[PDB]
Amino acid sequence: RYRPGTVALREIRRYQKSTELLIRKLPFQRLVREIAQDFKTDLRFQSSAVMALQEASEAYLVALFEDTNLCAIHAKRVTIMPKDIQLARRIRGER
Amino acid sequence: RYRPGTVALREIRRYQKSTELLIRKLPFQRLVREIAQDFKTDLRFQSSAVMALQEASEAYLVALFEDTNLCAIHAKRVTIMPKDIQLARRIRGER
Amino acid sequence: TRKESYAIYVYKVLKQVHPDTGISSKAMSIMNSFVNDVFERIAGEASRLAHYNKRSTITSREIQTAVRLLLPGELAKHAVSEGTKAVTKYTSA
Amino acid sequence: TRKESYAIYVYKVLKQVHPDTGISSKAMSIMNSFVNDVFERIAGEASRLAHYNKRSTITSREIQTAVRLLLPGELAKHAVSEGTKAVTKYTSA
Amino acid sequence: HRKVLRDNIQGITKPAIRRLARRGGVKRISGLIYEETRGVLKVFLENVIRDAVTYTEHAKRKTVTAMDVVYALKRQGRTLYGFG
Amino acid sequence: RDNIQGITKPAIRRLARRGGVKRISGLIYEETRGVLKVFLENVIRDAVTYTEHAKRKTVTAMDVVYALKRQGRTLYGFGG
Amino acid sequence: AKAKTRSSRAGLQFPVGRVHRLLRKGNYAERVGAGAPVYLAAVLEYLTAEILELAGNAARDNKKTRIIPRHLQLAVRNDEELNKLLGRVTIAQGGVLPNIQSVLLPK
Amino acid sequence: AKAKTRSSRAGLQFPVGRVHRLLRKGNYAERVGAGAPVYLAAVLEYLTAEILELAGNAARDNKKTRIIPRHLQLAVRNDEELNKLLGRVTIAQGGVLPNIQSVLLPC
Amino acid sequence: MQIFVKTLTGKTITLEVEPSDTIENVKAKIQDKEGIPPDQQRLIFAGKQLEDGRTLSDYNIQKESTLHLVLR
Amino acid sequence: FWDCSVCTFRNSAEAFKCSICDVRKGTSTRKPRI
DNA sequence: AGAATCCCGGTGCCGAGGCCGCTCAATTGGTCGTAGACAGCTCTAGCACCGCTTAAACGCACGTACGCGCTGTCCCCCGCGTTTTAACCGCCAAGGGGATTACTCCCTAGTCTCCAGGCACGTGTCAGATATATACATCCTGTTCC
DNA sequence: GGAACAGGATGTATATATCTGACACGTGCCTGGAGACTAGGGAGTAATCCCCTTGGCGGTTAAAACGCGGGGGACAGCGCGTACGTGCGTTTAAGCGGTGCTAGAGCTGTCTACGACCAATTGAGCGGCCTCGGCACCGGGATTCT
Ligand SMILES: [Zn+2]
Repeated sequence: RYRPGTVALREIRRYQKSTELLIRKLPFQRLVREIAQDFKTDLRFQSSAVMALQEASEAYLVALFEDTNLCAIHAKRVTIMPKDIQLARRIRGER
Repeated sequence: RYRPGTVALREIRRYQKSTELLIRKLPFQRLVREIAQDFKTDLRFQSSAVMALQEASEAYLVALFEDTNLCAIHAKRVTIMPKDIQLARRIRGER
Repeated sequence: TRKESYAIYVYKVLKQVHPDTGISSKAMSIMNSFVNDVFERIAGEASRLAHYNKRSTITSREIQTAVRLLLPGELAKHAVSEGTKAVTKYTSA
Repeated sequence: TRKESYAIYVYKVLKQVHPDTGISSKAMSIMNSFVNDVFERIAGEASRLAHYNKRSTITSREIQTAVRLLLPGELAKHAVSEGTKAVTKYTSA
Repeated sequence: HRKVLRDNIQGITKPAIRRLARRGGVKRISGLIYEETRGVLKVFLENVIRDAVTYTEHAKRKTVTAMDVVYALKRQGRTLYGFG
Repeated sequence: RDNIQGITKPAIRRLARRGGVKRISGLIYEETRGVLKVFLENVIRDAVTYTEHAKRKTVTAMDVVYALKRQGRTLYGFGG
Repeated sequence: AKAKTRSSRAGLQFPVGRVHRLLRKGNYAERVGAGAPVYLAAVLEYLTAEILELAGNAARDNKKTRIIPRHLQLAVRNDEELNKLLGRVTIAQGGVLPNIQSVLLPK
Repeated sequence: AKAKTRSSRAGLQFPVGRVHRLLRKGNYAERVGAGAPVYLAAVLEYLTAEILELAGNAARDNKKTRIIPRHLQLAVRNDEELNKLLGRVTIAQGGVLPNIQSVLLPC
Repeated sequence: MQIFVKTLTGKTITLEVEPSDTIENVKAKIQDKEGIPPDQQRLIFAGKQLEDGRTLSDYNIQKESTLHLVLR
Repeated sequence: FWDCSVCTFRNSAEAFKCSICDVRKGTSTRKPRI
């Protein structure tokens, strides 16, 4: 049995050294289509379009998570919460 | 004698209800010229130029201080320390 | 020489929205810079859009699309309605 | 139709620097997008600078002030150096 | 021919958000991070999709393109490389 | 020399009070001096390069607000 | 023929002709359509009227009968969509809205 | 009349003629000077050389012969000045630099 | 005869030695006045990793020489 | 060989990263920084 | 002891790079209209100066309150195993519309003439910046009953 | 000792006087905006190829879902002592008002090299094919970390 934290650190190392996509293609595509259902109707998508969309979402979420990790350690914590999320977004300038 | 914090809040109210320049303009102008010999020697500066400079400087610093206050209170403190300064700058992306 | 600005037009708009409301010169300069900035943003976006669609003309359609891209929400909605009414009234002459 | 890109040119640069190093398609597209974006930023900056100085033409001086604006520090210094030596060679030729 | 599809944004699953946090260098995850992440992710996509479909309706097309995705991203300052 | 020290501790206190801050630490003052110095360094570098390209020796409010517009920190009220 | 300005034709207070001149002479595009300046003048007029109306209410609120950059700043920053439009915009002599944290208040 | 390309004349591998055509048809200015495309092509060649050299060094530090997006991202994020030039950039299959806050590692 | 050692954060340390002292002597002196044990020290001068058993005169280290110290 | 810029160690021609301080190679025109 | 990952060697496969065909657009050269490079002149605001006054910074002390461990707690994420589920890959078919070519038409750049709207200029006058006095809201400590 | 309250001191909105410099309004004009007409290309419109997207189905799992045990981290109360708010006296020099000189920004005449347009062309760059090696994936040790 491993102590909690070591598996997480190994996961962090592996996912930082790797570059593959982390969100399942079909669920992300269905999410994109669901969001598109509101603006227009019967929209069609290029496969590269949802691929680039997923790339953007991956990068933005990774940057936000890094920012919130910095906020959490600044608050003398190692666990993030939506208080950290909202602080990071507010100072970035989206809220 | 007022308890500490009361006069601080009165200053906050007075300076938030007011819009005049908080930086001594002659020292600010001398600082700008000091920075200015580093790029071109014997430069002539417009009074409106240094005025816009100090306006933008004051606005940027007051926004930075607002973000620092948010950082510190997220860290459950009312006193800001420079670790909040570089945290806010890193979050904003200026460093 | 002459240095043009939107002073007369901004004053006319302010008088038409407020019959008794004066304005200072510094606020007027802020208004002029604001109008120039919005003109720059909208027209630059429209020119970019025309370039990207391999089009060499800016008309009401790309102006409308640039307005929708820039302005948020009901501001964009009201601005689009105003632009369409103005274009209709102008072409109906 | 013919769709233009920078594939051959970037490949010549790669062969100049590392003779035995190959390039992939996705990285090649990233290279093309990088060259296009830098071209866009630099030339647009030159266009705005010429507009502000009430100059209707873009010259090497505008391009040089543009690179000095956009590229920081050491990049600006050596970019100006290489560009100036290229321009001197072209004018000598 | 295309039936509407509600209740799909739960497909951004907890293992996926955990993997994203692991890539971002996050050590420990609370309970509400998943709901928070899903919400902000939806908002990000919604804003992007609004810009992209505005481009598409301007182009008088019906297929949203990877080009238009990069178009909107560069509009947002989120410029993306390798896709045109 | 060292006229950044002319940016005074009461001035930093006033600016923080306008920012809505109650309690100020000691290192805040010269930390603020440093960040102000680097910000002014960047802005002045851009504005002076504008003046350089203008074939002029007088830096103008027009050039400085144009640098501000470039940096994403656009300013109104000074023309343009 | 009698002179009739394009602004009068479109029922606009903004200079349609001047907008068209800045469009062509600002080299945004090598041809500019006839309906393009009218639409741009309309949206500019609407935006200016909106922010001036908000500042007018602010001026009336503080019993001052002249618009001041402080009123302009209050008008833009108290409006969510105008604030989003002008997030990166700095207003000279604008100051900041009165805002402190409630926890910042004494207990 | 034997034709010699401007790129060959300037000692540049980048297409001076194509850059000139893009500058003209890209309507940045009413007219484009002669030295501007040469200077721009030289600058583009320099930046391409830097990025490719750094990416190739990163790849050869991984014992590989093809430069890939991971290598490009490593080069860009490992050069501080190229990072400052490329702050707002997302690279497809870029990944991230390996870095962990020291507090998270035991001592 | 003094020598100057540079660290990774730009902090410069001054040492008082003679050309006859060995490299391990310099490492022990660094440990004495700084707490950095010889096993943690990697010393560079004139593009050479100075081997512990050799002396300063072997590497032609003169007065006020520039030394680089790397910790691992 | 190439000499390092950060730790100045005599890296061989095949070393694209420094052996000890682990810094990447720079150009003959531009050298790496701290 | 047990799990994770690097080192080394085989196999495949597909796509990267080199080679052939084409075509179109970059070269060459001349012409010509003009953007600006340059010289000249003007005036204005920008630097430097002076002195005075007083607003504000410096410095000192002093209390005090809050930042920082320190501790204990407790509950809640994390690792692990089992179950299940839908993602993914490869295959199928339909057809929607993305993109392309040709025609034409009409819309805007361009030129000319005319003319009036906005800009530089000037001047009365009132919004308000400032001053004084005051009553009320805040704030704090000393005093009092439980 | 702890909660409640009165009163003194302080800060501040409120009630008026004032004098003032910017603000808004009247005016000359001239230059940029508007009316007429041309023409030639940009773009709308019709028809088509087929690229690619949508829909779907069958396995095969890698991965998601769920539940459990538990140790680790968030959180709260505590204490202290140290750093900072607050106030007061002092010292500095910032700012106001005026003067002066002039370097340099701005406007004007000129003429000239500099760059757009057009004709012919030919080679460079892009589209398509072929191959082989560089890397993905496979397995067995060996080292490293927990
Ligand atoms: Zn080294």
